Amino acid sequence: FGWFNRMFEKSTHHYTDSVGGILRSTGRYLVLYLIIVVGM
Amino acid sequence: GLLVDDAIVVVENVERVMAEEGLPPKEATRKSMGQIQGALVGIAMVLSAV
Amino acid sequence: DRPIFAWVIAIIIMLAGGLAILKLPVAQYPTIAPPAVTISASYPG
Amino acid sequence: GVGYDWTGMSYQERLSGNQAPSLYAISLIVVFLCLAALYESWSIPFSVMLVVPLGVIGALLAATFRGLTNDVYFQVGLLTTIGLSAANAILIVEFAKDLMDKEGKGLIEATLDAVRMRLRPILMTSLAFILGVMPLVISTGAGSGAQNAVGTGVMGGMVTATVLAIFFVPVFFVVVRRRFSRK
Repeated sequence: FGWFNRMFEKSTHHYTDSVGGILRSTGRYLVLYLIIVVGM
Repeated sequence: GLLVDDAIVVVENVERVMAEEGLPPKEATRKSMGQIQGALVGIAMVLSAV
Repeated sequence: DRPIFAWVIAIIIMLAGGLAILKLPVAQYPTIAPPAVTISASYPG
Repeated sequence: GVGYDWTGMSYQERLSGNQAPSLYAISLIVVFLCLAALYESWSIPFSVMLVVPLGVIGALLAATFRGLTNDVYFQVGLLTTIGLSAANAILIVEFAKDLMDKEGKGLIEATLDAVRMRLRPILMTSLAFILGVMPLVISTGAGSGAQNAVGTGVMGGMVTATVLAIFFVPVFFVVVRRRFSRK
Protein backbone atom coordinates (compact mmCIF):
# COMPACT_ATOMS: atom_id res chain seq x y z
CA PHE A 1 0.00 0.00 0.00
CA GLY A 2 2.40 2.68 1.25
CA TRP A 3 4.89 1.70 3.96
CA PHE A 4 7.68 2.70 1.57
CA ASN A 5 5.97 6.12 1.56
CA ARG A 6 7.30 7.07 5.02
CA MET A 7 11.07 7.01 4.38
CA PHE A 8 10.60 8.26 0.79
CA GLU A 9 9.30 11.54 2.23
CA LYS A 10 12.22 11.40 4.68
CA SER A 11 14.63 10.93 1.75
CA THR A 12 13.76 14.12 -0.18
CA HIS A 13 14.27 17.49 1.60
CA HIS A 14 14.16 15.86 5.07
CA TYR A 15 17.47 14.21 4.12
CA THR A 16 18.61 15.16 0.59
CA ASP A 17 18.05 18.94 0.80
CA SER A 18 18.83 18.83 4.54
CA VAL A 19 22.34 17.68 3.56
CA GLY A 20 22.28 20.37 0.85
CA GLY A 21 21.52 22.68 3.79
CA ILE A 22 24.70 21.97 5.79
CA LEU A 23 26.95 21.74 2.72
CA ARG A 24 25.57 25.24 2.15
CA SER A 25 26.84 26.02 5.68
CA THR A 26 29.83 23.82 6.75
CA GLY A 27 31.20 26.43 9.21
CA ARG A 28 29.33 25.31 12.34
CA TYR A 29 30.74 21.77 12.14
CA LEU A 30 34.42 22.78 12.19
CA VAL A 31 34.08 23.21 15.97
CA LEU A 32 31.08 20.90 16.59
CA TYR A 33 33.27 18.02 15.40
CA LEU A 34 35.97 19.22 17.81
CA ILE A 35 33.25 19.41 20.49
CA ILE A 36 32.49 15.74 19.74
CA VAL A 37 36.18 14.71 19.54
CA VAL A 38 37.46 16.55 22.64
CA GLY A 39 34.13 15.77 24.35
CA MET A 40 34.80 12.05 23.92
CA GLY B 1 27.19 -8.68 12.19
CA LEU B 2 29.88 -7.69 9.63
CA LEU B 3 29.39 -10.77 7.37
CA VAL B 4 25.63 -10.12 6.97
CA ASP B 5 26.42 -6.47 6.13
CA ASP B 6 29.12 -7.07 3.50
CA ALA B 7 26.61 -9.31 1.70
CA ILE B 8 23.64 -6.94 2.20
CA VAL B 9 25.08 -4.43 -0.30
CA VAL B 10 25.36 -6.75 -3.33
CA VAL B 11 21.91 -8.25 -2.63
CA GLU B 12 20.34 -4.79 -2.35
CA ASN B 13 22.29 -3.22 -5.24
CA VAL B 14 20.60 -5.62 -7.68
CA GLU B 15 17.20 -4.81 -6.13
CA ARG B 16 18.29 -1.16 -6.35
CA VAL B 17 19.35 -1.17 -10.04
CA MET B 18 16.18 -2.99 -11.18
CA ALA B 19 14.03 -0.24 -9.63
CA GLU B 20 16.32 2.48 -11.04
CA GLU B 21 17.93 1.35 -14.32
CA GLY B 22 14.98 -0.87 -15.30
CA LEU B 23 17.11 -3.73 -16.67
CA PRO B 24 16.13 -7.03 -14.94
CA PRO B 25 18.66 -9.83 -15.68
CA LYS B 26 22.18 -10.93 -14.62
CA GLU B 27 23.68 -7.86 -16.33
CA ALA B 28 22.05 -5.74 -13.59
CA THR B 29 24.11 -7.55 -10.92
CA ARG B 30 27.26 -7.38 -13.10
CA LYS B 31 27.48 -3.56 -13.05
CA SER B 32 26.58 -3.15 -9.36
CA MET B 33 29.95 -4.58 -8.27
CA GLY B 34 31.54 -2.11 -10.71
CA GLN B 35 30.96 0.45 -7.96
CA ILE B 36 31.79 -2.06 -5.18
CA GLN B 37 35.20 -3.29 -6.43
CA GLY B 38 37.49 -1.58 -3.90
CA ALA B 39 34.52 -1.28 -1.54
CA LEU B 40 34.95 -5.03 -0.97
CA VAL B 41 38.72 -5.60 -1.20
CA GLY B 42 39.98 -2.31 0.29
CA ILE B 43 37.41 -2.18 3.11
CA ALA B 44 38.44 -5.71 4.15
CA MET B 45 42.11 -4.69 3.97
CA VAL B 46 41.36 -1.81 6.38
CA LEU B 47 38.98 -3.92 8.45
CA SER B 48 41.97 -6.17 9.17
CA ALA B 49 43.98 -2.96 9.73
CA VAL B 50 42.44 -2.51 13.19
CA ASP C 1 49.90 0.42 -13.91
CA ARG C 2 49.07 3.32 -11.54
CA PRO C 3 51.41 4.49 -8.72
CA ILE C 4 49.40 4.97 -5.47
CA PHE C 5 48.89 1.21 -4.97
CA ALA C 6 52.57 0.25 -5.34
CA TRP C 7 53.74 3.16 -3.15
CA VAL C 8 51.68 1.52 -0.37
CA ILE C 9 53.09 -1.98 -1.06
CA ALA C 10 56.52 -0.46 -0.34
CA ILE C 11 55.19 0.75 3.04
CA ILE C 12 54.09 -2.81 3.93
CA ILE C 13 57.57 -4.11 3.01
CA MET C 14 58.97 -1.08 4.91
CA LEU C 15 57.00 -1.68 8.12
CA ALA C 16 57.31 -5.49 8.03
CA GLY C 17 61.11 -5.30 7.87
CA GLY C 18 61.09 -2.34 10.26
CA LEU C 19 59.33 -4.52 12.84
CA ALA C 20 61.64 -7.46 12.08
CA ILE C 21 64.72 -5.32 12.82
CA LEU C 22 63.30 -5.12 16.37
CA LYS C 23 65.05 -8.45 16.94
CA LEU C 24 67.51 -6.10 18.67
CA PRO C 25 69.80 -7.07 20.16
CA VAL C 26 70.77 -9.45 17.32
CA ALA C 27 73.56 -11.94 18.12
CA GLN C 28 76.75 -12.14 16.00
CA TYR C 29 76.64 -15.84 15.09
CA PRO C 30 74.48 -18.47 13.90
CA THR C 31 74.80 -21.67 15.93
CA ILE C 32 77.39 -23.93 14.28
CA ALA C 33 78.20 -26.29 17.15
CA PRO C 34 77.11 -29.96 17.03
CA PRO C 35 75.23 -30.13 20.40
CA ALA C 36 77.37 -30.71 23.51
CA VAL C 37 75.72 -32.37 26.51
CA THR C 38 78.20 -32.75 29.38
CA ILE C 39 78.04 -34.95 32.50
CA SER C 40 80.33 -34.11 35.44
CA ALA C 41 81.06 -35.73 38.81
CA SER C 42 83.55 -34.90 41.58
CA TYR C 43 85.07 -37.49 43.94
CA PRO C 44 87.31 -35.46 46.31
CA GLY C 45 90.68 -36.85 47.46
CA GLY D 1 69.79 -4.56 52.19
CA VAL D 2 65.98 -4.60 52.04
CA GLY D 3 65.58 -4.31 48.21
CA TYR D 4 62.11 -4.47 46.62
CA ASP D 5 60.68 -6.71 43.88
CA TRP D 6 57.35 -7.30 42.11
CA THR D 7 55.65 -10.61 41.18
CA GLY D 8 52.22 -11.84 39.96
CA MET D 9 50.02 -8.78 39.41
CA SER D 10 53.25 -6.95 38.52
CA TYR D 11 52.30 -7.97 34.96
CA GLN D 12 55.03 -8.38 33.71
CA GLU D 13 54.67 -5.90 30.81
CA ARG D 14 51.00 -6.28 29.74
CA LEU D 15 47.72 -4.52 30.78
CA SER D 16 45.81 -2.02 28.63
CA GLY D 17 48.55 0.57 29.16
CA ASN D 18 51.66 -0.15 27.06
CA GLN D 19 49.31 -2.35 25.00
CA ALA D 20 46.78 0.16 23.63
CA PRO D 21 49.26 2.83 22.41
CA SER D 22 50.88 0.15 20.21
CA LEU D 23 47.49 -1.45 19.51
CA TYR D 24 45.85 1.56 17.84
CA ALA D 25 49.21 2.72 16.43
CA ILE D 26 49.47 -0.05 13.81
CA SER D 27 45.66 0.11 13.77
CA LEU D 28 46.23 3.57 12.24
CA ILE D 29 49.32 3.15 10.01
CA VAL D 30 47.44 0.45 8.05
CA VAL D 31 43.93 1.99 8.36
CA PHE D 32 45.29 5.05 6.52
CA LEU D 33 47.32 2.86 4.14
CA CYS D 34 44.96 0.36 2.45
CA LEU D 35 42.48 3.26 2.33
CA ALA D 36 44.61 4.23 -0.68
CA ALA D 37 44.24 0.85 -2.42
CA LEU D 38 42.01 1.64 -5.42
CA TYR D 39 41.58 5.04 -3.70
CA GLU D 40 44.98 6.80 -4.14
CA SER D 41 45.19 10.46 -2.94
CA TRP D 42 45.65 12.04 0.53
CA SER D 43 41.93 12.94 0.48
CA ILE D 44 39.95 9.70 0.99
CA PRO D 45 42.06 8.51 3.99
CA PHE D 46 40.39 11.42 5.83
CA SER D 47 37.04 10.81 4.13
CA VAL D 48 36.92 7.69 6.35
CA MET D 49 39.83 7.85 8.85
CA LEU D 50 38.04 10.63 10.75
CA VAL D 51 34.59 9.00 10.97
CA VAL D 52 35.97 7.01 13.93
CA PRO D 53 34.94 9.44 16.74
CA LEU D 54 31.29 9.17 15.59
CA GLY D 55 31.44 5.53 16.68
CA VAL D 56 33.44 6.05 19.89
CA ILE D 57 31.26 8.95 21.15
CA GLY D 58 28.25 6.67 21.74
CA ALA D 59 30.33 3.76 23.04
CA LEU D 60 31.57 5.74 26.05
CA LEU D 61 28.05 7.20 26.33
CA ALA D 62 26.79 3.62 26.66
CA ALA D 63 29.60 2.84 29.12
CA THR D 64 29.42 5.97 31.32
CA PHE D 65 25.60 6.20 31.39
CA ARG D 66 25.19 2.57 32.51
CA GLY D 67 27.96 1.70 34.98
CA LEU D 68 29.94 -0.49 32.56
CA THR D 69 33.70 0.05 32.20
CA ASN D 70 36.51 -0.20 29.61
CA ASP D 71 37.33 -3.93 29.49
CA VAL D 72 38.41 -6.31 26.69
CA TYR D 73 34.87 -6.79 25.34
CA PHE D 74 34.49 -3.00 25.18
CA GLN D 75 37.99 -2.80 23.66
CA VAL D 76 37.12 -5.14 20.75
CA GLY D 77 33.56 -3.74 20.89
CA LEU D 78 35.07 -0.34 20.09
CA LEU D 79 37.15 -2.01 17.36
CA THR D 80 34.23 -3.63 15.48
CA THR D 81 32.23 -0.38 15.45
CA ILE D 82 35.03 1.53 13.64
CA GLY D 83 35.62 -0.57 10.50
CA LEU D 84 31.93 -1.47 10.37
CA SER D 85 31.31 2.31 10.58
CA ALA D 86 33.94 2.66 7.86
CA ALA D 87 32.10 0.07 5.71
CA ASN D 88 29.38 2.75 5.52
CA ALA D 89 31.56 5.87 5.16
CA ILE D 90 34.15 4.34 2.78
CA LEU D 91 31.08 2.90 1.02
CA ILE D 92 29.42 6.29 0.39
CA VAL D 93 32.84 7.85 -0.34
CA GLU D 94 33.17 5.10 -2.97
CA PHE D 95 29.73 6.06 -4.34
CA ALA D 96 30.82 9.73 -4.23
CA LYS D 97 34.22 9.50 -5.98
CA ASP D 98 32.75 7.02 -8.50
CA LEU D 99 30.07 9.64 -9.27
CA MET D 100 33.02 11.97 -9.89
CA ASP D 101 36.27 11.02 -11.69
CA LYS D 102 34.99 7.71 -13.18
CA GLU D 103 31.62 9.31 -13.98
CA GLY D 104 30.84 12.96 -14.86
CA LYS D 105 31.51 15.59 -12.16
CA GLY D 106 29.72 16.38 -8.88
CA LEU D 107 31.32 18.84 -6.45
CA ILE D 108 28.05 19.20 -4.51
CA GLU D 109 25.41 18.09 -7.05
CA ALA D 110 26.51 14.43 -7.27
CA THR D 111 27.56 13.95 -3.65
CA LEU D 112 23.81 14.28 -3.08
CA ASP D 113 23.11 11.85 -5.95
CA ALA D 114 25.53 9.38 -4.36
CA VAL D 115 23.84 9.82 -0.96
CA ARG D 116 20.45 9.57 -2.70
CA MET D 117 20.70 5.83 -3.49
CA ARG D 118 22.16 3.63 -0.68
CA LEU D 119 20.45 4.82 2.55
CA ARG D 120 18.73 1.44 2.34
CA PRO D 121 22.01 -0.41 3.17
CA ILE D 122 23.51 2.25 5.50
CA LEU D 123 20.31 2.10 7.61
CA MET D 124 19.08 -1.53 7.29
CA THR D 125 22.70 -2.67 7.71
CA SER D 126 22.58 -0.84 11.04
CA LEU D 127 18.98 -1.89 11.79
CA ALA D 128 19.79 -5.61 11.47
CA PHE D 129 22.95 -4.89 13.49
CA ILE D 130 21.35 -2.94 16.39
CA LEU D 131 18.70 -5.65 16.87
CA GLY D 132 21.32 -8.44 16.56
CA VAL D 133 23.20 -6.94 19.50
CA MET D 134 19.94 -6.49 21.48
CA PRO D 135 19.93 -10.03 22.94
CA LEU D 136 23.40 -9.06 24.22
CA VAL D 137 22.74 -5.66 25.89
CA ILE D 138 20.28 -7.28 28.33
CA SER D 139 17.88 -10.24 27.75
CA THR D 140 20.05 -12.07 30.32
CA GLY D 141 21.15 -10.66 33.68
CA ALA D 142 22.26 -14.15 34.78
CA GLY D 143 23.47 -15.99 31.66
CA SER D 144 26.47 -13.68 31.28
CA GLY D 145 28.05 -10.43 32.42
CA ALA D 146 30.06 -10.73 29.20
CA GLN D 147 27.27 -10.40 26.60
CA ASN D 148 26.17 -7.20 28.35
CA ALA D 149 29.76 -5.88 28.35
CA VAL D 150 30.30 -6.88 24.71
CA GLY D 151 26.88 -5.71 23.45
CA THR D 152 26.23 -2.36 25.14
CA GLY D 153 29.63 -1.09 23.92
CA VAL D 154 28.60 -1.98 20.36
CA MET D 155 25.04 -0.65 19.91
CA GLY D 156 25.69 2.47 22.00
CA GLY D 157 28.68 3.17 19.78
CA MET D 158 26.60 2.07 16.79
CA VAL D 159 23.56 4.40 17.13
CA THR D 160 25.83 7.48 17.01
CA ALA D 161 27.96 5.83 14.29
CA THR D 162 24.68 5.58 12.36
CA VAL D 163 22.79 8.84 13.04
CA LEU D 164 25.82 11.18 13.19
CA ALA D 165 27.45 9.30 10.29
CA ILE D 166 24.36 9.32 8.04
CA PHE D 167 24.25 13.13 7.62
CA PHE D 168 26.03 15.07 10.39
CA VAL D 169 29.76 15.88 10.72
CA PRO D 170 32.53 13.81 8.99
CA VAL D 171 30.19 12.33 6.34
CA PHE D 172 29.93 14.50 3.16
CA PHE D 173 32.44 16.84 4.82
CA VAL D 174 34.56 13.77 4.01
CA VAL D 175 34.52 14.33 0.23
CA VAL D 176 33.91 18.11 0.41
CA ARG D 177 35.63 19.56 3.52
CA ARG D 178 38.37 16.88 3.57
CA ARG D 179 39.29 16.95 -0.14
CA PHE D 180 38.97 20.54 -1.40
CA SER D 181 38.53 24.00 0.21
CA ARG D 182 42.32 24.07 -0.30
CA LYS D 183 43.58 21.55 -2.89
